[PDB]
Amino acid sequence: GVVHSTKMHRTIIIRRNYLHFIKKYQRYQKRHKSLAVHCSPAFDPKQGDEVVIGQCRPLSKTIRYNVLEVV
Amino acid sequence: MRNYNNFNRVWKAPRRPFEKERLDREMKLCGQYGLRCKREIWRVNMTLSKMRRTARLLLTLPENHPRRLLEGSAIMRRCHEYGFLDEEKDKLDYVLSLTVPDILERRLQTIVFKAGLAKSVHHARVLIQQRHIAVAKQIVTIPSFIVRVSSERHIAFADASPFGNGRTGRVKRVRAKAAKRHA
Amino acid sequence: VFQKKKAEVCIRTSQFKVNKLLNRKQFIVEVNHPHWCGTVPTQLIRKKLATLYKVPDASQVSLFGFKTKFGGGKTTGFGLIYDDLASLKRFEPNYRKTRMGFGKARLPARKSVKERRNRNKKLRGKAKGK
Amino acid sequence: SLARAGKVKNQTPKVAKQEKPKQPRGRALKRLKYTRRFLSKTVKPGEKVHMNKQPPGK
Amino acid sequence: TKTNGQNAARKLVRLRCRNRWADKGWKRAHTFSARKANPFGGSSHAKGIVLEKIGVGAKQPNSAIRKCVRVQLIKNDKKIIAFVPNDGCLHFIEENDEVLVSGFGRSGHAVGDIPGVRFKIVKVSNVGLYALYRQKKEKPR
RNA sequence: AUUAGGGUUCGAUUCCGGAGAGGGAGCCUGAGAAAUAGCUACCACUUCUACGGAGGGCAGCAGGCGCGCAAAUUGCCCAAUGUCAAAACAAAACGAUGAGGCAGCGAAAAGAAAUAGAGUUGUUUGUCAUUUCAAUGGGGGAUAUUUAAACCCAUCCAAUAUCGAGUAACAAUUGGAGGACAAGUCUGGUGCCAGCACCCGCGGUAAUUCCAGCUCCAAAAGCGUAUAUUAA
Ligand SMILES: [K+]
Ligand SMILES: [K+]
Ligand SMILES: [K+]
Ligand SMILES: [Mg+2]
Ligand SMILES: [Mg+2]
Ligand SMILES: [Mg+2]
Ligand SMILES: [Mg+2]
Ligand SMILES: [Mg+2]
Ligand SMILES: [Mg+2]
Ligand SMILES: [Mg+2]
Ligand SMILES: [Mg+2]
Ligand code: NA
Repeated sequence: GVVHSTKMHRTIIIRRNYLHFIKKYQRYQKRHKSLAVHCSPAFDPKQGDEVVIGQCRPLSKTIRYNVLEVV
Repeated sequence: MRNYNNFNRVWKAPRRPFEKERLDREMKLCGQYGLRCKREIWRVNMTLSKMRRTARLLLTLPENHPRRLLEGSAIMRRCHEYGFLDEEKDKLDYVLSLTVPDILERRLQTIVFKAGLAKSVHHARVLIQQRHIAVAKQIVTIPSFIVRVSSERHIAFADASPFGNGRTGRVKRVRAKAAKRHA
Repeated sequence: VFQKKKAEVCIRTSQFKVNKLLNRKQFIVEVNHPHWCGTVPTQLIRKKLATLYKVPDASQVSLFGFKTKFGGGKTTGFGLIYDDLASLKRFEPNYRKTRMGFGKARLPARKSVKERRNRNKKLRGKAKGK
Repeated sequence: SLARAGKVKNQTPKVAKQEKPKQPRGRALKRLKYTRRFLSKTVKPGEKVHMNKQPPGK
Repeated sequence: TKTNGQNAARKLVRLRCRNRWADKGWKRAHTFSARKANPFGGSSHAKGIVLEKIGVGAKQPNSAIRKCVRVQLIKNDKKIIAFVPNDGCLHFIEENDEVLVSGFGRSGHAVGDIPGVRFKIVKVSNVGLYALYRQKKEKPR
């Protein structure tokens, strides 16, 4: 995903942008899905950076992923 | 409730209820083949429509398609054994040219009438429904029984019928019983 | 033409199998009765099958499920031949044994049993089952 | 003005239906119609056929 | 003219959703105002009590009196007018009679020259009105 | 379901997943319950009482009563299919089971199929009046067969020995005949009345449309109508 917000402490919001195919009209439409991700202090990502996230156990009421690498 | 026995329909009514040409053609067929109603003609129409739809779908596919090969072989075989198609023609496009009379010829009533076990097509239906015709030593009572080419030869009078190896029917049985009562 | 002839019954067995677990031989019995008025009695079929298979006693053969073919002339059913009448009585179901004449007496009505049990469900010892 | 209901039905003189022999019922009726329309009447094509033609009147 | 983009599916979905409401049949089917205003409440038939018998003048160019009954439905207590569908059949209907009324055949629309009648009597006193007309049944009591 | 295709509509309902046991809540036991043919309490309703007390929970099965346009037996059985169990079967010695199966009711729906067939004679055919001749069901039975037992079906009406159509009275219906839409300038009634007519229209006296008779048409053991929904 891409980093969307870095205003929490040790937590970032990432955006997954994709296109959804509507069958009837044979055309796509752009959609997104925000995700709360825990960012370890080993990384310093900025808004707009591209990150890889791996699923882990629930760390909070919304966090289920951990940042593994910043691209 | 919790019954999984399947059942479907076999006939469909025409889109336009009153067409002079369609009614005249259906009356032609009914009179020619001795049919109780138009529902038999509509059943034959539905079978023809299903066969032609399958043939069209297969002909759309390329020749080397395994599905086309297998299903075309199956439909060729079915047409040839049931006598709808002549054995000389073996292409998948000859199923599309099938007509209602082609199947109506194969009915047991028409087959009996043509073979001569009955003097008329209305006599043949009565003969079949009265347990007098046996196909390959098995009594057949259903006029719409579609006869295979291999089973055509074995059609004859039933061994249990009075017109065969069976005992005399009611007219003779009742007359004999009345004679015994008198004597 | 019809030629009068004495009714003849021909027995034939198919899908024969012998299992030593139940001490019996199972097979499908098909009977041909060309000129026969009605349906072949199971007792007569049993006697003919016993004679055909040379079993010492005709009551150690158990036949059931006879269906008459449409148009007549044939019926088909299932049959078992037990090693002995003791094996037949031990392993045969109660309704088949009742058909053969060895069955147990019919139990009382299940409705009455249910009412008796439900009445006993409110009682302590020696007051129930009196 | 509901007092005139049923006027014509009550004023119609009752005529009983004539008793006719029973017609064929099954495929025999189809046979009758086929022989009557396509076998017995062999009228040439191009001439209108009248399934119910009536004696002249008025 | 319309949109022809490869990724314009959202625009086309919104356009169709907006424009489907202009279809009178679609809007009537998907809105509860018609069902609320329908005396039958979406039912094919409805049972009522014959309040009174009236005669409705046919609209021009026709000229006749049509035999109708003002009835009150037993499930909504709503007053409706129902046409009696044959001749002399109004004599089969008395006041405070237990009647079954169906639609007229145009799905809530007035039928024929009768001005504002969209219902017709099919049964009276648990006996078919047409059966009574054809004399195949007799009205109880 | 319907649809050339694309679609449109439906899914309380057999299998799967969820939820609930009048309503809320709380709980105990237990591997597992926030269980309800467990418990506790409130709130609705209720039942008994000897007035002190004591009860209830069919959205299990059958069956009531309401409510509606609208939906079956207080049946039989565990024979099968499964479940639980301390349990093969059998032997003084047959575990429960409205789960489930079986029948009753049941023109929701689906399949097959009757209501006659061959002739004679008169009146190219055909028709009609005769005159035959067999055949076969519906049905009635059974040595029986089926079935847990019944019941259907199938089988048969001698194997020595088994009943039965002629108005084959064992008698088809429901809608129609102005157009759309198959089929009457027919004959009586009626006269802008009664009515009919989805729509267009018909009825104001020589009605192709109403109320009837006769005739014809369409589908047919079915055929109308209403309201949805798909196609159009
Ligand atoms: K049932
Ligand atoms: K109270
Ligand atoms: K119940
Ligand atoms: Mg609901
Ligand atoms: Mg629960
Ligand atoms: Mg309740
Ligand atoms: Mg609870
Ligand atoms: Mg309960
Ligand atoms: Mg409670
Ligand atoms: Mg009849
Ligand atoms: Mg209509
Ligand atoms: Na379920």
